[PDB]
Amino acid sequence: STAFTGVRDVPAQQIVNEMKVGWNLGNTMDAIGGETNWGNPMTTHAMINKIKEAGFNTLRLPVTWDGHMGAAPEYTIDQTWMKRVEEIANYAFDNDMYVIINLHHENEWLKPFYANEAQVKAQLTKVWTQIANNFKKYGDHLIFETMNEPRPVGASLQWTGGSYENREVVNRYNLTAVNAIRATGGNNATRYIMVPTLAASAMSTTINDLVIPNNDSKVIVSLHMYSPYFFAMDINGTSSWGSDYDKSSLDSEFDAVYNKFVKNGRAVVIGEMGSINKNNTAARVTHAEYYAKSAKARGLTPIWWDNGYSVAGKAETFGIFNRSNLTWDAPEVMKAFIKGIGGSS
Amino acid sequence: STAFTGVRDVPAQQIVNEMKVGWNLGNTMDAIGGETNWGNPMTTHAMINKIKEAGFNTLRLPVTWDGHMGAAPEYTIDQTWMKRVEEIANYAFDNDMYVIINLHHENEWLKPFYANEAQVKAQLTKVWTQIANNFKKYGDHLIFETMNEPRPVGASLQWTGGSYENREVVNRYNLTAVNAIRATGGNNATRYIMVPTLAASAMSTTINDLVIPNNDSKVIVSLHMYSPYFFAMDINGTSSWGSDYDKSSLDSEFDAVYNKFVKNGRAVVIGEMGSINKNNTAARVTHAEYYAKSAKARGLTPIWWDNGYSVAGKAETFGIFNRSNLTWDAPEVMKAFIKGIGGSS
Amino acid sequence: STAFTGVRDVPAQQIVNEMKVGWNLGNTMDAIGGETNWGNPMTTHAMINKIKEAGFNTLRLPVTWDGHMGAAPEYTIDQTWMKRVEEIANYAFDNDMYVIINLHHENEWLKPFYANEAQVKAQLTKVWTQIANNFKKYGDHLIFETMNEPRPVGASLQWTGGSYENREVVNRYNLTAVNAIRATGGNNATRYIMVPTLAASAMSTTINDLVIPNNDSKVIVSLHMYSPYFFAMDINGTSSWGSDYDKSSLDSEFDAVYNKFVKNGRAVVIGEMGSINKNNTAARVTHAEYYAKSAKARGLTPIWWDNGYSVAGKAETFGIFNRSNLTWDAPEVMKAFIKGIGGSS
Amino acid sequence: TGVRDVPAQQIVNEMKVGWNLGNTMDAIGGETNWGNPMTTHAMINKIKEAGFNTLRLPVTWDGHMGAAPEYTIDQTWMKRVEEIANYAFDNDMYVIINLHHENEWLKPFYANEAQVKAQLTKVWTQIANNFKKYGDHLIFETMNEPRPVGASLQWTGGSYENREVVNRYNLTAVNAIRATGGNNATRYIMVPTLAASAMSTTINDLVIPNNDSKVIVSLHMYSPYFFAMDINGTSSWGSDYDKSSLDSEFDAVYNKFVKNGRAVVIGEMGSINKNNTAARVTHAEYYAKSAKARGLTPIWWDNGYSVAGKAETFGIFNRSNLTWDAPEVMKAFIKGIGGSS
Amino acid sequence: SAVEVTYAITNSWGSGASVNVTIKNNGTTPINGWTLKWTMPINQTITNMWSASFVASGTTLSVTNAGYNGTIAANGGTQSFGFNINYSGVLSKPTGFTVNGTECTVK
Amino acid sequence: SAVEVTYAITNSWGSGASVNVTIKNNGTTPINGWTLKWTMPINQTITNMWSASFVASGTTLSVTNAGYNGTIAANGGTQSFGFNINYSGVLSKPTGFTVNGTECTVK
Amino acid sequence: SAVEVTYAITNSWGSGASVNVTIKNNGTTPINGWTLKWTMPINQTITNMWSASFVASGTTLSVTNAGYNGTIAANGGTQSFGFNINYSGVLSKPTGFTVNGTECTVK
Amino acid sequence: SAVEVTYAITNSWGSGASVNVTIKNNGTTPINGWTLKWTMPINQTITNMWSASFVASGTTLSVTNAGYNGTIAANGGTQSFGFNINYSGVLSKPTGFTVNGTECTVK
Repeated sequence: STAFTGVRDVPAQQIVNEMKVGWNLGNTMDAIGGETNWGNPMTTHAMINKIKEAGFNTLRLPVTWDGHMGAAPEYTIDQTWMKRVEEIANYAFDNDMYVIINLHHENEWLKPFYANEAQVKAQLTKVWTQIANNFKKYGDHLIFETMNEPRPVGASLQWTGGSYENREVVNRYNLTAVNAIRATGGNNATRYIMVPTLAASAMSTTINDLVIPNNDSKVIVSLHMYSPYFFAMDINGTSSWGSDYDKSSLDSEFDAVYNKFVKNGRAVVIGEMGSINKNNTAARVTHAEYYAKSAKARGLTPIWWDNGYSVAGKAETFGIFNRSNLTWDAPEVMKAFIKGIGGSS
Repeated sequence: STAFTGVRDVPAQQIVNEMKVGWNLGNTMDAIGGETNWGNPMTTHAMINKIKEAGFNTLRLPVTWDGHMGAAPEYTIDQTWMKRVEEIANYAFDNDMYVIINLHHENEWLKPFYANEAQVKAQLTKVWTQIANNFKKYGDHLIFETMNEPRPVGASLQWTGGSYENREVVNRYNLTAVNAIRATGGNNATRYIMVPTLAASAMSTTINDLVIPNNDSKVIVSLHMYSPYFFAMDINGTSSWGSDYDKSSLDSEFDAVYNKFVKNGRAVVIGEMGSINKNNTAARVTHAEYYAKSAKARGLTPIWWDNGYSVAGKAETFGIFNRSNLTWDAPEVMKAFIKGIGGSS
Repeated sequence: STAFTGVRDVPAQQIVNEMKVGWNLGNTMDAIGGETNWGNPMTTHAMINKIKEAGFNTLRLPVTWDGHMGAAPEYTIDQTWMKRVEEIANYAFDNDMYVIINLHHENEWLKPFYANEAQVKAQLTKVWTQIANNFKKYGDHLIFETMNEPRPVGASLQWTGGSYENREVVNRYNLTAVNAIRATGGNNATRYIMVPTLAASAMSTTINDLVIPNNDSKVIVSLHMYSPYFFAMDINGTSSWGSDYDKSSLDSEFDAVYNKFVKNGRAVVIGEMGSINKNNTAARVTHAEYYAKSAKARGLTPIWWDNGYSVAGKAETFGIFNRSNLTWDAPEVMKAFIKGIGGSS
Repeated sequence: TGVRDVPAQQIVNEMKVGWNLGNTMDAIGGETNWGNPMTTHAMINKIKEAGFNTLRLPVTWDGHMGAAPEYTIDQTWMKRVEEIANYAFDNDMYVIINLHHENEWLKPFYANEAQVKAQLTKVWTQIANNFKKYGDHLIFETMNEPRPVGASLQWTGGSYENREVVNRYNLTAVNAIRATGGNNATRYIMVPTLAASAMSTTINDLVIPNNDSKVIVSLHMYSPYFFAMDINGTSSWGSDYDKSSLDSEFDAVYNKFVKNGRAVVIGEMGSINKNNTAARVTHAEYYAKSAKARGLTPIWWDNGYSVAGKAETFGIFNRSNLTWDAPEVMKAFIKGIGGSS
Repeated sequence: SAVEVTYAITNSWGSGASVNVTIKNNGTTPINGWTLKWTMPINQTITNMWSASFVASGTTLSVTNAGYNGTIAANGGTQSFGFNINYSGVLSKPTGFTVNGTECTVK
Repeated sequence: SAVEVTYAITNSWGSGASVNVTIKNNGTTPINGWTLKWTMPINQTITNMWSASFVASGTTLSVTNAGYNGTIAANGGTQSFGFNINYSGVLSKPTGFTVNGTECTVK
Repeated sequence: SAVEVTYAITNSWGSGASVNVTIKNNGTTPINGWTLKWTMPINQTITNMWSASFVASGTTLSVTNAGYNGTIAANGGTQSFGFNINYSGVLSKPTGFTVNGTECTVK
Repeated sequence: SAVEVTYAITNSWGSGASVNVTIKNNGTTPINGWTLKWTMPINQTITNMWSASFVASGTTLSVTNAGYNGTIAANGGTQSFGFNINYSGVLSKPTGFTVNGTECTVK
């Protein structure tokens, strides 16, 4: 098991290299109301076995804590919920993987405005203190991700970089979260931690205004890049991907990240990406394999967003693994993604 | 007149500030087959006077030299053509403006490939030696732009960042052109010079790989940013502009330029931008004004591409000035653009 | 009291600014064989009151732990010794001062060589874990200094930059010490920490090769600068100081530190400095005042080495405060030093 | 030949190690006025043979030029400098030509700046025009040791005013050279810090004219002072402290300049004759290899004066009979530099 | 607020004055491309400005950086500009400012 | 010459005033660790200062940067600090300033 | 070409060998995120690789940087990696390489 | 120590060979101005070297960086150079290497 290996002092880039390529347990512990509330069955050790066997070395374990915790001042987290998170993490540690645990759909309380800052910081400190204490013994194969996509509420603002106020307060929250984790001591003082830009966006505005808490070299940047938008995410967008233009645009998106962070020794994980099912397997294969090698060529480790929903022609169909069957719904997409990542053997 | 005011040793950013905002004499000296061959009338002093009066302090004077020069080894430029270019420039210096002279539609000979390098450099050297020598006495209000949009030919490559080969050779061409200018001495040794990224693109790939000839502090980056593409340039693209998303995205495009260049002391001119006429004056006014002020807030001087073609509902209709009439075809857009720029008095 | 004020997240430069100017309780808890073994009286609260009253805002409290701890694996530190250090620190906290606690004369175990590295790290970790654990509740007015003057022993190496090996292992020790401190959690996860170059030397070799543990923005550099050597330290060196050359030379020493660290946002404390008594009060006054203003102009906070030995004409007579009388043996030197520092009121 | 476009560091590597024709064209009152014979092609031939690939050719132009506005330099003087440079070019060596003892007119204060700049511009335009035809083996050094006059200030970093004005003069000089165009547009150029000092104060306040990538820093480092220069200083060199301390002087230059791609030439250095040959041998060899390990090319100051026990006795070459007065010191210096074959 | 504005009178002559404005960023994030907005007191007109440019609409004033001073560094960084005004009445100062949308403390 | 000092009054209350000082460097060389000195007018005492520290000796007032703001960038860089004074008679401003020995222009 | 590849044998033991590859960029533009491609002689198989990772497809070999060594600096910069192979027969070397699409010189 | 040297044979032609050397720094501290020393096997002679220079003294070979490649970056940084040798008998490799006094591992 990779659960209790202690904590190294290597550069974060090395950790990101070993994380290699990842798979998200999406719409699960992050689902509002509970693990199976969004149509996924209860997670099993056998499922995670298949993830490892396919060639994924990282499990991102998104978790929504809102709805499982009491009120201020303690915001006490339901102990059975906490233990369930720890149990799933060990499915992956048994497979010698990396695990990332975050706070996910916390937008009801995690508001990036000066007016909210004091109360949000108080809750964020309480939340991270409890999670960190629970996982204190785990070694550097356990990575904490301080927040998911913190941003100002509102449909019109979803794909924006927010205001300077928003970006400043996100930076303040990341520092609060990191300090809360590290103050618990032990392995939490030295483990690697991912922090997002506002909305985990890779756009110039948000990557340029990111401030790394304490300049801590153990900190990794968290970005979500469902690129290119129209092919990957939009049910009404093109079903085709493969032109020289497509390849060039994708490269350039990763080039921004490489020049701002990686080439300066700041490691970066693309914690979410992927494409939906538009009955276009050949195109998704081409895209998946190119994305993987182009991202990897820039020192980036990408993590597929798998929400367990794979129906052709429906929006949000990012699922590629069949959890009930223990088979792959999109075997060709999965294999191409893994194929583009390559390896050291 | 600002023609013969000598050359200062001020920061290039100060020069860019004084350029302030600009207008392109498009589809004119850049036109294949002659000044009036692409539908514009003979250029007059009266026209330029109207440009200055409107609030523009820079004239970009794009010139296509191919078609006006002999073959190797001297590639002698027709003196009548050279002198007409200079005459037009003086229309502007008479109005105390800045003038940018470039090489424009040179794609037939200017090929950014290792195989073409030796011959292209030889031609580039001869071309710039002649231009520089002709304009040698002019002071720092004359700026040379080494090339327009150097890029590999091919429809499918139009909006790409080229190959590493292409970007390396574009960098080699910029140095060749800069050295050719500087080798003539006098004011050419110290005047400010603009150099483009590949395709003059602002995308991450091209701005990241730009190399400033000799680290020359008097060099200014040239970018062309018809943003956002769909509103501004695409005839089948939206004719609305002004949402929270629209503003955020434009800010972000400028933020990448600010972070890479401006904030590090490297000045930047947006030598071409603008919107076509989709019978959408209100949207265009909103866009033009916000573009100006967002660009300016990041130290950028934008220059409108006016090709004299302003027909509603047609592609490429960037024209806003009516040259035959000495009036404006798009008075509202023009005035909004200038208003967005502001001033010091 | 400044003992328990909590821990801020301000830049280290601001902490260094508030530290302002310091005084060492030298040849005391750092003395081999215990607090009074090198001829100083038992330290009292009244002594420290006088230090504060004279205008000093930092007490550097150097401690030699070797001689007060058991063997491997635990290296258990004597509890009486630990609590006496704490008692003395509170003399200063009662005066609203900053206090620095280090490891001082540890050369019999703390050896910067590859061959000693594993065992030294293990002992360093146990030592800092114990010290940090004892002082956990104390706020940001308590600063830990990880080591004093780690270096190869051997007379010929005394004023050298050591070998690359030595400098490499020193950086490794600093990281080990910092992680040990932070791993105890609480305020220790966030307090400010001083780390030395090899031998705490400001020479180019050693400052150029310093590596900040984890790039931690809470880390401050520790330098010892008894400059200029011949005037300040050599009983056989000149008794005079104040030429334009003297001033320029001292300026240049600080300039090296300013350009390496301070101007890049890395704060620096000169944890030891001063001059011996060559019966040259006027020269020591000129030097002390100039040192203080020259250092402060480069953002540096200086700390006088006071070993309680002030006899005119003897080597190592850095003492300026008379502990037994509670008066100043060198009142003019002390006042000039304080005067040179200035203030905000 | 022509002017290559290579990294300034490559130029400096190729310069390799140098020798100054000191107290010669820099001597007040003319070439032979300070006790050296008229320079000959044979002398420079021997310099090359010993292993030096660079001749620094210091020139004092004050005394050889007319009044404002043109400050016309005497043609015979200009021609003589060129003649000597060609002795070196014939040997495929690098040559550095500077302005040397110009202190009577070249003053780094705001009050003098307008006059000095006017003259600097005229002087460099002329030198640059005369020497334009030569390729990248000819390097211009804009000034020697510009500094405020006064003995008490000799080993200081001057005032901020002084360092600012030195930077202004370097810009003026580089622009004057560049403006003549041709080979002078791309030639490599050395610029000094104030007093050509390597101290923190002066290296930290140096501003490269236009950030020009063809600019190389000029430093003079007669280190360590007491051994190398001070007639009353120690005659011994070679302890661990000596070595570490010299390393650290070069480490300051490496970290500020070389590491960041800004090339550096130590235009002057050396030791006087204290009847201490073995010590000077140890110093010379260690100096050369320590400097080279930080990317630096050292150039020996040879003033043709080698009398044991006297101040300022840096001379190692015997110009009268074409032998070395200090054969062992010379050979150790060259040996410490090493090579590629 | 983590951003402080200092609005000061360099000189005044009854009918006109010279103003210096210092913006200080005490927050953690640099302000990359600052803009400063405020309401001028009535009966004041800006004649000319340096180290920045402006757009005036009635008493509403929007000032933009001059590119070279566009970034206000975090943790106490400043940038400053200045301008002359003509005025009548008492020489009063603005009561608030916003920098890139963030309300400032007037110091 | 190439360094300008802007000495401006933020607020005043008859017995005292608040001052903001901006130092601008228009020369080519950054000022690495600025200090600023002037002659204090007869009737004035500095009660406290921020973003800098000072030493008062006779009529002489010596101000030193606060480290984080110690470098004044070339080609128009600025750094600023402020202080409170107490005064009587007419509020006068110093008539000369020196920054690291360099005589300043006063704006 | 301005890009040089040095493909060298560190050690060989009859049935396997250790290879070291050094890529040199003599051009003016840094290579930001290098990839190296070549065709590998048959009867050679890469067993493990350090400081880089690879995709093998038949004899087609695509090698990617390890992030921390992703940029090959201009004007003579290098980056290196190594790997072990198993092989039968005569040990031979690839004779052509491309780096980010640019054909390299083999030294 | 944490410094590794890879001494590899690029090519050989019976009476001589071309060698590539890669120095890799796995420590925490950059090596600022590297030098590499080894004991030269008998009957080998370096005929020329690139990206570095050398001094041969007895059995000892001392190699010095070429300035532009003088810093070996920490945490896996490399720098490389090469040279040609003439040799007779068996082509053997140096046994030990030291870089700035630190004994290296031979990969």
